[PDB]
Amino acid sequence: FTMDHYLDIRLRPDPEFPPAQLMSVLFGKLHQALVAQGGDRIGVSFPDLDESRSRLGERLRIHASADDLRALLARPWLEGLRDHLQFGEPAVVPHPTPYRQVSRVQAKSNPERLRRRLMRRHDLSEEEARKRIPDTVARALDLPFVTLRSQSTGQHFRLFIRHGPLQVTAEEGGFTCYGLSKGGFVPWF
Amino acid sequence: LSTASVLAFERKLDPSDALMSAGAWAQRDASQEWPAVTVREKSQTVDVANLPSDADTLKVRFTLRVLGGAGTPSACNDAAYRDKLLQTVATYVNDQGFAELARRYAHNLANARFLWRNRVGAEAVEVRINHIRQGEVARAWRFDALAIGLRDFKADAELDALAELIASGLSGSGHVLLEVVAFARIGDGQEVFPSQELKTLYSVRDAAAIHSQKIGNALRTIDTWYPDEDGLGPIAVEPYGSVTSQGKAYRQPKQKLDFYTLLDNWVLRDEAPAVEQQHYVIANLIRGGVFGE
Repeated sequence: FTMDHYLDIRLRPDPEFPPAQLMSVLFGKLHQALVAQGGDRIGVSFPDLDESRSRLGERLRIHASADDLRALLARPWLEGLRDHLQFGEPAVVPHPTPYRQVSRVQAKSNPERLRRRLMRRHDLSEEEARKRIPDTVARALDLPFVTLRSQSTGQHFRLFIRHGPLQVTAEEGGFTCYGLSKGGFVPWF
Repeated sequence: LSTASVLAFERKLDPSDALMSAGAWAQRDASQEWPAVTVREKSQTVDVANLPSDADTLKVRFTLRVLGGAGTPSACNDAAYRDKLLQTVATYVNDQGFAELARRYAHNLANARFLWRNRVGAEAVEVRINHIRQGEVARAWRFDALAIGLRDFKADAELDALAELIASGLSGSGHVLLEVVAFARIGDGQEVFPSQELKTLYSVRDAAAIHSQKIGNALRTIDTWYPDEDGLGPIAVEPYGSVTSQGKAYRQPKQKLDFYTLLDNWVLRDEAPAVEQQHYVIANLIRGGVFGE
């Protein structure tokens, strides 16, 4: 009733398995696919496949109702792989209630950028640009890693995804997707 | 009676270092003056090899010799073990010749698996294999590398013709040298993935390239007869068939499906099944290695 279709993809094993890079190419091809389609009406999740909360799953599930799904990256609208997945076909969802959330976050682990932005913003001096308020004392960080090289005009990002409150508490009908490529309230298993 | 103390199998299916060069799609015909991609450095500091900004297509190129006479070892210590090994490979090819292994090698040359990381994000790959007879093109192929799968082995006329040519080279009935050139649509200014050295990418003469052993590892992934659950697919034929990046070792010697137990049963006491493990042990000695006491 929220977005009632799912694709239980299973990335097969392969003697080349950089998971950051496999999910990088997959999420990047998905980015290309949905910016070619166009629309803030799509869902993406990652079911309970992260055993620890360090790794990330070897699976995926896309949540678009009928038309965006069948027209977007699917059996039509080429993936360009069709061999490394051998995936299936979607169908209607059951009735769970884990409160349905996923999230994107990014942190700061390179104060060179911040000091350079200070130097650029109002022509800061080197001594204060060195000790006004960097975070040289401690380097923040985030656990779940995916690489996702730049869509264009850039270089290797390192994107972080935190599963939101997945509590068996309630449910609500909210927006379709936040960010750009990531649904909002999404059914979870 | 026993195995020799030293046993050395020389390499068959001899590859070269795959020289890489950028270019544009729909210019694959006159692709001889194409500029080779070089390695640059950036910010401790690492190396990176991209394409030029006016090039949306990578082209790798390597020459593959196939040798033939794969059951003849280059070093032994007793004549009786060499005679028994020659008899076992001879009755292997007299029961069935190189028809399954040559078909799977023609598959691994058809789908561009020697594109290791460059294949997985490619829009369209075309492989061109030219059989160089004297110094010119005798037979030329043009394979859709993405239409031919990585885990399923199709049937085709041109692919079985390439399988027959690799079979004729592997039996010894002809000299086979193949110029293999793969055009992969990756994109304008995208990143290629050459073989990394001891982060320093490998180069020859101001030109980023893939190692010869990485190309030899990629066209060797034909092993589909092993006690795994269905879903892994083909792996490369190493003895104690390993994936060291995954940290797992299929055909570990507690299970009786490794190369050494199947060899010392298939030779010293005449024990192997009909089609599968014979193909595995013959492909493993096609790879070559150091065996013994």
